[PDB]
Amino acid sequence: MAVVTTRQLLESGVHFGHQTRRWNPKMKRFIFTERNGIYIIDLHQSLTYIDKAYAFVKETVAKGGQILFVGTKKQAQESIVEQATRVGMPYVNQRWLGGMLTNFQTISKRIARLKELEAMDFDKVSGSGLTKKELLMLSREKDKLEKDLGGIRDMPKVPQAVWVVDTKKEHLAIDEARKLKIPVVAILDTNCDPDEVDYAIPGNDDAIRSVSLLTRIIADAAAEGLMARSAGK
Amino acid sequence: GSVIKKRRKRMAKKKHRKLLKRTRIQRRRAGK
Amino acid sequence: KVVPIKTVHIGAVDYKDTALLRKFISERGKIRARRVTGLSVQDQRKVAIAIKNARELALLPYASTAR
Amino acid sequence: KVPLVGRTITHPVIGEKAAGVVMLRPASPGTGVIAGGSARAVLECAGVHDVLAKSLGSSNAINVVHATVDALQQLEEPEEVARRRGKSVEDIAPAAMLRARKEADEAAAAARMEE
Amino acid sequence: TMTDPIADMLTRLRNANQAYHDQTSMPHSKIKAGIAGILKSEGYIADYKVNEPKEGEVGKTLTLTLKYGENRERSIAGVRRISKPGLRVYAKSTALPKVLGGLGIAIISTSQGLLTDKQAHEKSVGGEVLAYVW
RNA sequence: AAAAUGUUUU
RNA sequence: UCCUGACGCUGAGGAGCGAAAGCGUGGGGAGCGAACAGGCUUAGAUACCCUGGUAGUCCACGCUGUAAACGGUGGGUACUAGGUGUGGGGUCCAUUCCACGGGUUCCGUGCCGUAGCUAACGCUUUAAGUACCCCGCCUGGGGAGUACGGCCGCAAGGCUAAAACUCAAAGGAAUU
RNA sequence: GGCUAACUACGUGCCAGCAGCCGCGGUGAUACGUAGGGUGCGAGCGUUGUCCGGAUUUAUUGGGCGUAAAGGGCUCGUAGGUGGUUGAUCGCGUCGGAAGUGUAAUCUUGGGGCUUAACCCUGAGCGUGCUUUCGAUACGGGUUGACUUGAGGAAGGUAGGG
Ligand SMILES: [Mg+2]
Ligand SMILES: [Mg+2]
Ligand SMILES: [Mg+2]
Ligand SMILES: [Mg+2]
Ligand SMILES: [Mg+2]
Ligand SMILES: [Mg+2]
Ligand SMILES: [Mg+2]
Ligand SMILES: [Mg+2]
Ligand SMILES: [Mg+2]
Ligand SMILES: [Mg+2]
Ligand SMILES: [Mg+2]
Ligand SMILES: [Mg+2]
Ligand SMILES: [Mg+2]
Ligand SMILES: [Mg+2]
Ligand SMILES: [Mg+2]
Ligand SMILES: [Mg+2]
Ligand SMILES: [Mg+2]
Ligand SMILES: [Mg+2]
Ligand SMILES: [Mg+2]
Ligand SMILES: [Mg+2]
Ligand SMILES: [Mg+2]
Ligand SMILES: [Mg+2]
Ligand SMILES: [Mg+2]
Ligand SMILES: [Mg+2]
Ligand SMILES: [Mg+2]
Ligand SMILES: [Mg+2]
Ligand SMILES: [Mg+2]
Ligand SMILES: [Mg+2]
Ligand SMILES: [Mg+2]
Ligand SMILES: [Mg+2]
Ligand SMILES: [Mg+2]
Repeated sequence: MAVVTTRQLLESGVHFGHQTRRWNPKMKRFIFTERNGIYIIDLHQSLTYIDKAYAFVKETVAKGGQILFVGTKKQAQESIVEQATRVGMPYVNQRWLGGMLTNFQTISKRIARLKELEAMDFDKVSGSGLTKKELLMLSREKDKLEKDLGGIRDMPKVPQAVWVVDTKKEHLAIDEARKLKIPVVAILDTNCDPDEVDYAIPGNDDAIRSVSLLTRIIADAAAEGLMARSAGK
Repeated sequence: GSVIKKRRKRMAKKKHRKLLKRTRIQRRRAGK
Repeated sequence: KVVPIKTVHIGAVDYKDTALLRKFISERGKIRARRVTGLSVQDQRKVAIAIKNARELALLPYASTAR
Repeated sequence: KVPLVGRTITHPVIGEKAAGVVMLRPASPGTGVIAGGSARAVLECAGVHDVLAKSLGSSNAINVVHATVDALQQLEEPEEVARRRGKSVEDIAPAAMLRARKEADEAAAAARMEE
Repeated sequence: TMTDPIADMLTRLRNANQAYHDQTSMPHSKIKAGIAGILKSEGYIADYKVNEPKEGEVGKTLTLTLKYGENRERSIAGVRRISKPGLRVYAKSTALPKVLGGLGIAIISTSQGLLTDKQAHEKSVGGEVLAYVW
């Protein structure tokens, strides 16, 4: 969308990148100016790329829409979850584990187990008595499953697209996504790869708000598409 | 290399050199 | 590492000039290593040659021994 | 998908995974699958009915199968060759091959309608 | 030292195409320019251009700009040198080579200039089989 | 600290 | 900046150089130390270990011409992500009107690493990648780098180099 | 027995024997011997010898040399192989016609004859070359002239247990 063009980007500081020490060579075209070691995003083609990502997410929600918001960095832990819960869009925030996208059967088994336990554990703790170190360990297992699984509850089948923040940390997600052929949209700074991302959105990924405004705008896009789905049906 | 090949060649060479040492005189009397 | 040991400059070496050679000779009387003396390779080579010449020519001790 | 120009390979290829080299050439109709066991099984499952396949390099079944597989993947269908070269099939590819493709398609039409 | 500038052109083109470079450059020669021209006319490269020297100020520079299709797809499936300096290959009008079953083109230098096999066969003229670009 | 060896079943 | 104007590359045979040990004549000989002697250990100990100790190690002039002489990777050339140390020559910049510093360029020398290659290990702009030119070399393991012959050498030996016979493996990397 | 189309019983007991390789026989042998049954061929069927193939296992087509067999210990350098850009010219390589030749038989193929076939006759092709002659000049080469980017040199700078 408009997102007041480059004004919001410049005020927030998206133009920041990484220094010369580590760099992905596929960024040769993507160079504005060498300012104080930190690489500078031109932020001009960024508008076009975010517009293209917006168009693709509109098309995905037109065909029905299922975006998996994957995130692990401390700069996005407290940002991804709130917007994903607001839009009602599936998300993972703590320890994206090997599988899920490929271990569909096991993850669905754990989804069913979590669904049944979230009721039976509460019924047992609130009703009939139970001894210690058994109810306690079941509650602890519930807590661990809740910590390691958030918005993954609601998915009937394989998703439609995945939104990635800090692909360097969440590398395995893109490998699974490319193996199973799902659209990928990711935040990439000057050290990431365009070959493994179809709809690439360059920009900083080291600040809390730097990923927060992008996740907020894509959440607004998802909410608008979900509203339009009422007429689309 | 498994060093076994070098050991086999080593033993063959050492045996031949011992043969040359023991038959040094006869060779120079009549032959190489 | 060794960058924190800032590169030191000396100008002319001049084995006669004992001040620099003392600054680069160890307290025991040895030639200090490059990573502790903070010299370039060429300057260190010149300093070592000058120290050896001064040693042979009695301007410097081969070993200061007792402190 | 494997591009078949009428029950036969489009053009000669040479594939190799690890050490399993497999050579494939198209053959006239009625030639059959002149191929070794593993490569012949691969071709027969792929549906090629006239092909000449030779197994160079190692004779291990797995590696020969992978070599036949990437030899088939190297096949380049005439329409996509034309797309690659920015030209037309009538401008890039042999008239005999295109014709044989038409007779194969029409004989195919006959079989379909007869069903 | 350089021995086959035509092979150098072919390997430069192959390496650039493999590395997905948009343009490749080399010192210019008449035969290189002719091969580039017929490559462009056969659609294996986007375009080509001969540049007057302005950096080395020494000799002309031949530059080939390549073409990659939708989803970054190679327009050249390979290029091979046939008539090597060590061993030269000449083909008659009847024994003209076929490349990729006829899909690719052999570049043949005939007495009537550089001509792709198809052309030569039409003119019933043979020559030196330079390349097998496909 | 030196401290060797291990026939032929069917 | 200047000069010559393809004069380049490689190179069978040939020639030279070629660690150490060794050989010849003469010199030298501290330390070290084959051989050797003795002491220990041991079933034995022609060994390890200890005490002695000659050639040799050193010098001069020759000879020998072989090494895991290995990067186990022939030379030349062009092209194909980077990242990061370090050695050498320039040149540029600011404060200097030194140098600290940063760049940039040409030539080395390491490490990491993409494409690519490889059986794997790994190699990867210093290729084991993509190519072209020339040379050396390989064709199962033993027998055998041995015999016969010839050449070289003072000698030790080196170089060139088989066959009969025999086995159905020998081998490379990696897995448990 | 597997490659390899086709299996059981009895006898034997590492014996007798089999085998092209892997191997079989030591008491339940589809592997020895016999029998029933079966399979492949058939006036033949096996064995031996020899050659080519498979063998890309001498790799021109069509392989390799870090560790599997394989880079000379290293360099210099002779013959040889190889050659940056370009003008002109020759037309040896190369390419295209023409003529001559490549007997016949064979071989491929079209017709014909033996009742069919083998075989036989006949037309054509092939005879992959060579000679003569007329063309073409892109490339290789010869002759000849330029160019400086490869290469070497000059001047200055310069590092080093050469
Ligand atoms: Mg191979
Ligand atoms: Mg001049
Ligand atoms: Mg010699
Ligand atoms: Mg010596
Ligand atoms: Mg002596
Ligand atoms: Mg003496
Ligand atoms: Mg002793
Ligand atoms: Mg050495
Ligand atoms: Mg060697
Ligand atoms: Mg050499
Ligand atoms: Mg090389
Ligand atoms: Mg370097
Ligand atoms: Mg290799
Ligand atoms: Mg000998
Ligand atoms: Mg059977
Ligand atoms: Mg029995
Ligand atoms: Mg053969
Ligand atoms: Mg044979
Ligand atoms: Mg081989
Ligand atoms: Mg080589
Ligand atoms: Mg070896
Ligand atoms: Mg070497
Ligand atoms: Mg030698
Ligand atoms: Mg010469
Ligand atoms: Mg030339
Ligand atoms: Mg000309
Ligand atoms: Mg006839
Ligand atoms: Mg008849
Ligand atoms: Mg005839
Ligand atoms: Mg010429
Ligand atoms: Mg000078």
